[PDB]
Amino acid sequence: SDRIIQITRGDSTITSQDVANAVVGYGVWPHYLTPQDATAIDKPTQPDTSSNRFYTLDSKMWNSTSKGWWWKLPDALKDMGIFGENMFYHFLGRSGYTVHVQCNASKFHQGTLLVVMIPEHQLATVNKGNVNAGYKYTHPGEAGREVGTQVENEKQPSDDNWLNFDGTLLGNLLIFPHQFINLRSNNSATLIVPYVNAVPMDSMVRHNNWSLVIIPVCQLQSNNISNIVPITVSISPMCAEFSGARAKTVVQ
Amino acid sequence: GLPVYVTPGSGQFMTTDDMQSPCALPWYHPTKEIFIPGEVKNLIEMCQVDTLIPINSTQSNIGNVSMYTVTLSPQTKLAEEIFAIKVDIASHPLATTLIGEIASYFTHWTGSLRFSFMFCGTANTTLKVLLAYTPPGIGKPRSRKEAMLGTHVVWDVGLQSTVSLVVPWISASQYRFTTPDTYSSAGYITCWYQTNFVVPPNTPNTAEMLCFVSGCKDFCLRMARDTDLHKQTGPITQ
Amino acid sequence: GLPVYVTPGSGQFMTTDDMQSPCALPWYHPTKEIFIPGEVKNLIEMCQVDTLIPINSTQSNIGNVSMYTVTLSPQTKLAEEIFAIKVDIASHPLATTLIGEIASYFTHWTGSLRFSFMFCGTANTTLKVLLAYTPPGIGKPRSRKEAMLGTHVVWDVGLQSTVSLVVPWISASQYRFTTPDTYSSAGYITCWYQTNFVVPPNTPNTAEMLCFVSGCKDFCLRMARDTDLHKQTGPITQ
Amino acid sequence: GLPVYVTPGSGQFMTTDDMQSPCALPWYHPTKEIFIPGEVKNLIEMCQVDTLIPINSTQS
Amino acid sequence: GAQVSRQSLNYFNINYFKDAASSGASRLD
Amino acid sequence: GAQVSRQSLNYFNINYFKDAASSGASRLD
Amino acid sequence: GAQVSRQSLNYFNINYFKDAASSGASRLD
Amino acid sequence: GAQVSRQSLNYFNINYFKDAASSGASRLD
Amino acid sequence: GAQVSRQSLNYFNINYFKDAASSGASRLD
Amino acid sequence: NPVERYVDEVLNEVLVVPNINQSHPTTSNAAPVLDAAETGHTNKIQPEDTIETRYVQSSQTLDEMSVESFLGRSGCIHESVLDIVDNYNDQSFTKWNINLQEMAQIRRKFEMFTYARFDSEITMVPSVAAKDGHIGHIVMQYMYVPPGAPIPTTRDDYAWQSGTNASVFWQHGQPFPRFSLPFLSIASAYYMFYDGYDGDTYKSRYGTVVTNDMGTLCSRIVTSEQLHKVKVVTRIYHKAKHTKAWCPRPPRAVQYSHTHTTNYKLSSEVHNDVAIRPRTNLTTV
Amino acid sequence: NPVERYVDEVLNEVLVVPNINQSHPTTSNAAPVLDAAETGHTNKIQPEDTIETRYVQSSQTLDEMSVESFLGRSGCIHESVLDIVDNYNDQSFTKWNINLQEMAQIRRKFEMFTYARFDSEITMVPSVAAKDGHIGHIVMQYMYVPPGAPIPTTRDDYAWQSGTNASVFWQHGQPFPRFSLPFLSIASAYYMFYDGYDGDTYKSRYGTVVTNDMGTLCSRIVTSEQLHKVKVVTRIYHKAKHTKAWCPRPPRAVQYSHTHTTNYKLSSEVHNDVAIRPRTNLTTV
Amino acid sequence: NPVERYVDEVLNEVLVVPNINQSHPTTSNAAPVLDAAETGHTNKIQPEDTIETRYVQSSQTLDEMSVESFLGRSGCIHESVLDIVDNYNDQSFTKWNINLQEMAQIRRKFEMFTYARFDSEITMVPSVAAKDGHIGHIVMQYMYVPPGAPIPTTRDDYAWQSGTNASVFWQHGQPFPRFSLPFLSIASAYYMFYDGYDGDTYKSRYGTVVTNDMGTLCSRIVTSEQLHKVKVVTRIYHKAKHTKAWCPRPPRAVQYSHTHTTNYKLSSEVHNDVAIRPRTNLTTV
Ligand SMILES: Cc1cc(CCCOc2c(C)cc(-c3nnn(C)n3)cc2C)on1
Ligand SMILES: Cc1cc(CCCOc2c(C)cc(-c3nnn(C)n3)cc2C)on1
Ligand SMILES: Cc1cc(CCCOc2c(C)cc(-c3nnn(C)n3)cc2C)on1
Ligand SMILES: *C(=O)CCCCCCCCCCCCC
Ligand SMILES: *C(=O)CCCCCCCCCCCCC
Ligand SMILES: *C(=O)CCCCCCCCCCCCC
Ligand SMILES: *C(=O)CCCCCCCCCCCCC
Ligand SMILES: *C(=O)CCCCCCCCCCCCC
Ligand SMILES: [Zn+2]
Repeated sequence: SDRIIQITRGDSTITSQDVANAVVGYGVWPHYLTPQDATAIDKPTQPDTSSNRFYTLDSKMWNSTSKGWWWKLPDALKDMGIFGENMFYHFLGRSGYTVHVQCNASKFHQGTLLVVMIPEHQLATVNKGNVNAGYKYTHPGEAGREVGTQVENEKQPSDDNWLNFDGTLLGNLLIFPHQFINLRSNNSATLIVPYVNAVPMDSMVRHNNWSLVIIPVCQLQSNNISNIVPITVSISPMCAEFSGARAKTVVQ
Repeated sequence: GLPVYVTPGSGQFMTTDDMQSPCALPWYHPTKEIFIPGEVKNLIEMCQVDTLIPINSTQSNIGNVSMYTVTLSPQTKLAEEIFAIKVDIASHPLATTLIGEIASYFTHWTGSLRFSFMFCGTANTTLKVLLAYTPPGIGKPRSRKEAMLGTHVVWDVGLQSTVSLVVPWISASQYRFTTPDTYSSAGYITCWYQTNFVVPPNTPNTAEMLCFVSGCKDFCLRMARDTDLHKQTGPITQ
Repeated sequence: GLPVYVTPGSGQFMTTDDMQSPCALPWYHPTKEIFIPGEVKNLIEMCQVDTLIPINSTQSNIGNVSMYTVTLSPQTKLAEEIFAIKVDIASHPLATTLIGEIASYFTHWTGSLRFSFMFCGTANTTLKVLLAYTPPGIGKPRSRKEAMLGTHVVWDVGLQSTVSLVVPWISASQYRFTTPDTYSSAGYITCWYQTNFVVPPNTPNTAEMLCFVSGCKDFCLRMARDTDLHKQTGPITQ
Repeated sequence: GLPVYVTPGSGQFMTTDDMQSPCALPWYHPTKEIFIPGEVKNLIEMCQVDTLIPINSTQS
Repeated sequence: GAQVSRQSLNYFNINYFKDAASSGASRLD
Repeated sequence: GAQVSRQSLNYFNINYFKDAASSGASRLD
Repeated sequence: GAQVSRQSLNYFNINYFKDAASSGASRLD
Repeated sequence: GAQVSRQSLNYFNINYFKDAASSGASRLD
Repeated sequence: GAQVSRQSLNYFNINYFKDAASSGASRLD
Repeated sequence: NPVERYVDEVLNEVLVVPNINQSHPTTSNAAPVLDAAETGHTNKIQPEDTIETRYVQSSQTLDEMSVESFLGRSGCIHESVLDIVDNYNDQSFTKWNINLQEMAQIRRKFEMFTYARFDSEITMVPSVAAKDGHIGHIVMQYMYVPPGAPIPTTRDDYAWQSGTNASVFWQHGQPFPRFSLPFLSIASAYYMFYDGYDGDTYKSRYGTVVTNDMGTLCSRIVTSEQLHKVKVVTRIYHKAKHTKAWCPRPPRAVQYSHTHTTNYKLSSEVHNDVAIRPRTNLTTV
Repeated sequence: NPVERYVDEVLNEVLVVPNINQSHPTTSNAAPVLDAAETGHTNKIQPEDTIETRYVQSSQTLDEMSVESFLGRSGCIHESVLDIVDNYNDQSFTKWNINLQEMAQIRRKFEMFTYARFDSEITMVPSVAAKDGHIGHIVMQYMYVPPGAPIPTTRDDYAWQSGTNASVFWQHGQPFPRFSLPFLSIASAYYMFYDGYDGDTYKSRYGTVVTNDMGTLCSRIVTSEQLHKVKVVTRIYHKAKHTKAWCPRPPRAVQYSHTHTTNYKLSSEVHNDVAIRPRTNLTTV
Repeated sequence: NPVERYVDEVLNEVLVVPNINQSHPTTSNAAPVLDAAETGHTNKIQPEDTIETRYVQSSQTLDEMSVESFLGRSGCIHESVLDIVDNYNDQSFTKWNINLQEMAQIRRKFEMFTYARFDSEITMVPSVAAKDGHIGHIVMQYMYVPPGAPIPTTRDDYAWQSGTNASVFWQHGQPFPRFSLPFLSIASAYYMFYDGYDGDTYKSRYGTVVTNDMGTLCSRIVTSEQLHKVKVVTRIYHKAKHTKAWCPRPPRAVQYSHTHTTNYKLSSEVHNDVAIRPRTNLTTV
């Protein structure tokens, strides 16, 4: 059936009996760095199955008033097993991902989530002059950010979901790899994205390559509101490879 | 020396000229090019991708995601109107969509437009809607019967959530101005209830609908110009 | 005459242009070229030759040959730090070495660096030292254990006086700025006692060490610029 | 560079000259030409058609 | 942009710019 | 720097300076 | 407008404009 | 002063003046 | 006025005007 | 054939749009108009699929919509002012930290892409305002000081010698100066956006300021002090040549406030901050 | 042979007129001189048919009478004035709604046809009048603002950045600016006349104003305010290249009164409004 | 193939750097890292010898690091001043004893070699300062007076006739003068350093002054006295072409004090005289 999917990565297998196909960001499947594009000269370490597996983040609750959520990669996985260890023990890292967003309800529920993967999502601050988003705020880890909850601080990023948190209109987010989780149609979204950057490898501690943004564009509604409808995200690195080994970087 | 005749135009600087000039950094070797996914070679590539229309952009909705949805519900009167907009690519509310934004960087446009609609009601909510395109030379239709006489699609909501209506290029001239011009206004798109929004008991009595737009294989823009959809009223500082 | 169109740029003088010009001395015949040993054709030839690092350039040592030596001696605590410097080619104390001076005439650099060390103790003095390179994204190591986790060489002093540590090109970008730039800082080099400085009785209890630097086969500089390591604060007269 | 000799006439603008000049709208593609009846290629075509002489053009 | 004819009387119909609008007066008929 | 084509309609794609950056607008596709 | 002769001593009698009046002094006899 | 190469990609290394000092930057190696 | 030699190293000894007095310095011997 | 290709260049017919083919009435259980936007794909339905079309030969071309064309137009990126008021030595020279973020028009176009690689063509338009009457003989010097090179601190600083840096001298009356610059980045492409920092602390910088340092443009009136004061304004125009772009993104919807940052300001009435014009209601066209 | 054709170009002998042939006395029941103008056709009788002609070799050519030649002459179409009187900021820039209807000489020639298709060559002739004595350094900017693009409202408006619009900068002392423009219409030919409206109501517009919108030409003195005031008058000259014309019509007989309309005014003595000179009577030559 | 070579020139890929090859773990009694600097040779160890490298294709080129490139940039070598104060006849001409030692920037670069052979390109940038208001018609004469030729002692000296010497006349408003000069030495290469004297006595001269006499550059304002006084400053720029260099040496570490000599001055705090920045201690990075 075209409604079913099974994704196996390492020791993890994920299923969904109601999918809306899958999207491969920019039509390029993730792959290891080739010698023509490489620059760092040491031999890369490729953890393979111990890092290229599904990691499930903290679930979130979707309710009639939710404004959205966002996570940044590789930040969201910094504390996830072997993948996490490798990004702190090495200066350089490189990786692609399989993002599987999960959200089931019922045939009597309605709502629509816009799931987007944005490359270089450079967040903006509102009405704060040239003060930019602080490191701490753009590195929430697996918890991600719940739009419209954080008590504003100077270095706090924009929480304007309609302006993509960066000064552009929400309706045009569709130009980026995306999918919709329309409760009447599917209960999951799957996006496979390749490594995208202006350099072959980069610091995973100071540069977030992709941003996962989930905005409910159609309010969650049903006649059984007491039943909690969560949103769970499982992300699997792909072709992860690291270089420049040393002691473990400790942030903060 | 070789006798030459300096022609008018010499020494002028035209921002759109195409000449050669000496390189300030001789011998410099540019950084090796690496493969980066997502290369774009022509803006048409961006015009063929669906983006949401802020169709419900009433003053109270602007600044809210709700400006992107149209609400449907059980009607008590038959054939009621749902929405109506101009087909003109750079008119409002089409202007800020990706295709509208790009069209605003050009003076002429041509081609067919693709409007898609996705229903967001429950899996148990049914509905049949009539989407119509009214070619110019007449006012927007005042009733479903009037609209139905033009180009139209009857959309039946079911397993497949989305439907597409194509607004054919029907014009006297090969191109139209992107800016609002009486002579080149392209017509209207109206939506009407074909039957009615029906739901079983214990099911939300309203549902949303999302609207998309992109260009067909024949879409084309011409004569580059600066956009009027963005301005600079002061210096941009550090 | 042939109709011509004078293009922008005409009549300007760009210090890096490459044009031809009439010779002021027509018919003049230059002096015959004779063979002279030592022709240099590319600056890379000079970057591949070891020169001493003024590593011990504390204010009190500057102006003394001692600014070029590091003193070693029997330790009472194990794994003590000997020295630490930045790997950045144009940072201090690397700046005034021949490779640092040449790198300062360029804006970008890339490639691996070769650091050599020559022990000056007596033939009867033994020692094992750990030389380590710490890639960026972390502070300089605070202990031998911390440094040892990065790239390193354990140097055993014996008949052959000199050892070489290669700092591999480990960077995100293909090039780095020669000038101190946070984004492109290359890391650190630290030296620690692996074992200890040991001598027989009646032998000096301290010894010196010399430090050299040169570029590997992949070293390369780009985008010529004027150096900031030399200035002119007044006229140079006769 | 190639030695040149600027000749008299240079830089002048003669309304009947026939030179080339850069196009202000690069890459622009003109609208397709369609067939239209009545093309005229030379004014002689108009001189060969009879027209009335206002021969009795007295002031009244 | 050079239309080189030969007869020797060689013709050089050069087009200096890359847009058709840039060329001079048209030939006749 | 001359790319001489022939068809006669001869093309002369001359590159007057020795650095690639110096040339004009790129061809398409 | 180029009258290319060859003898090598090649002659290039170029006519830069399209009207005969535009050319220089006439040849003799 | 013209060094005409062919490959068609024809090279025209012209030397406009008669003294070697007049030419531009030298080639490398 | 063009003395085209070939060796390829092609020489173009052009005489731009029609009077011998107009040419540059003479060759030697 | 390079000659055929050449003709296409001259006529601007390199990229032609497809024709519309004649279609007919249909009665099928294959419904192209129905699809699922959830997939993240655009339904590729064409006019022939929803109405009965006639055959039409297309003559439109997409050449002008190419990235080369879109970004290949020279626009102003900086206005340098040298206003001689009361101190010639101090007011006859200045410097600018180079960037393509100070002018909205070209900035917005480049920012419709995430990464871009291109060569640059710079054209300068100097205009000398005779504040006191005469302008004398104005000669300008524009020196490019790459990051690291000594920045002149006086109008006669030794750095002006330009022993290695590229300088362009312009003499009033001569045509506008112009030169080209190869792709300058240390990376493979320029970052239009950069979700990263130059460190991992609360005080680390965020954004393209970390990656896009192009150095400094130092200008000075070469001419020594003159009786009559002048105001020289040099407008720098920039055009991209031999361009490549990756990962398109939404166009800037609100005004720019600063360089190297996506920051913006919103008023109490946000509809005034965006180009969206409020609709009376859903059915008012 | 392109070379033979080339010679014809140089000599202007592309279109030769036919010879006159020798004719003789005739006595026939075929009368070429008799015909019927009712048919709407011109009797094609030639001199050989009505008199005894001699043989004569024609050497006249019709090249100069070609449409290309007729319309291929540069004529003035606009005189732009920038007169600095008392407010530099307001008086140093202006705009014009482009059209070829403001100058009678070229207008009348184009209007001898119903439709015309051509490329344009624009040449500008700026003249700076030194009202107070000196002119300083005058640099001009002519920006073409296609319909829809933002029109600058101040001399420092951001629109002047010309990030996409085509601008031409001229420096006083340099040769006259000149550039070409491809056929700009959205239709296949320009309408010289248009018997139509932009709607079907009593207030709909009539005529070419509906179809011939070319946008706006915005000009400004780039140079900042100077001590001495100047008056810059820029005359725009237009020439048609690669021309085609359809359906010839009668030449304008009375003066023009407005642009985009055939409207005219008549005095009480109409013979003064037309070029016809009153005859004394039928037999007074 | 000269065409392939040509492409390399255009792309600046004449001198490519070698690739890094993949290496593996080793356990051997051959220790490349160990050597003996006493030999005076640099250990040629490469990265593959000390760590496990991956294969990487190099795309860097050394073209820009060539001696031709290093010294092939035009830099200022002299600033000639003609300041008309109170005596035109005396102040309208001057002379300079030619040398490349007066400006630190280019001097330091040439002095990184012991001997150098090259042709010269000279470009002059004259700027006329209107001290009293107008500049009139300024025409300059730059005459090269080889050692031995008569040096003019007045502005109308017969030597200005330039019957044999090379003179360059510049007219204000015309582009910057420029000419080339063949290798001028009487030897096979220019001496950048010379450990010798012009004799063997206590008063013999030492250094390059003995070997590097290039003669005199004599300048004069050709124009006769004008009402308004002017200050003409001519900046001479020099570039080496077709260069060859021998025996590289250490770069100048302290400021230059005089021409033709390596002499220097030291303060009481020598760390201020060199570019070395004092370190806090051996372990403070
Ligand atoms: C991304 C990105 C790319 C760029 C480079 C813009 C080019 O910048 C300049 C400019 C505007 C002028 C000069 C300049 N002006 N005069 N000289 C001799 N050089 C040099 C550079 C690098 O800036 N940001
Ligand atoms: C019919 C018909 C055809 C035309 C077009 C006339 C050309 O109009 C202009 C002119 C006169 C100047 C400029 C112009 N001036 N300066 N620039 C950069 N563009 C642009 C156009 C379209 O107008 N009516
Ligand atoms: C070593 C070494 C090599 C040189 C020669 C420098 C070139 O010197 C000049 C200059 C700067 C100008 C002129 C000159 N200026 N104007 N004319 C006609 N000649 C002639 C020479 C030899 O000086 N030292
Ligand atoms: C046409 O598409 C290109 C136009 C090129 C202009 C340059 C014309 C001069 C060519 C001289 C080449 C001499 C041949 C060896
Ligand atoms: C390309 O690498 C060199 C460019 C040379 C510029 C000069 C072009 C004009 C050539 C005319 C030669 C005529 C042939 C006999
Ligand atoms: C004659 O009818 C046309 C005159 C053309 C003028 C241009 C002459 C220069 C031609 C250079 C071409 C070089 C050949 C490859
Ligand atoms: C070299 O020794 C002489 C240099 C000649 C300069 C003129 C170059 C232009 C040649 C154009 C000839 C076109 C061929 C028919
Ligand atoms: C000699 O008698 C005539 C000199 C002609 C001067 C023009 C030289 C340039 C020739 C270019 C022709 C290019 C060949 C196709
Ligand atoms: Zn005056």
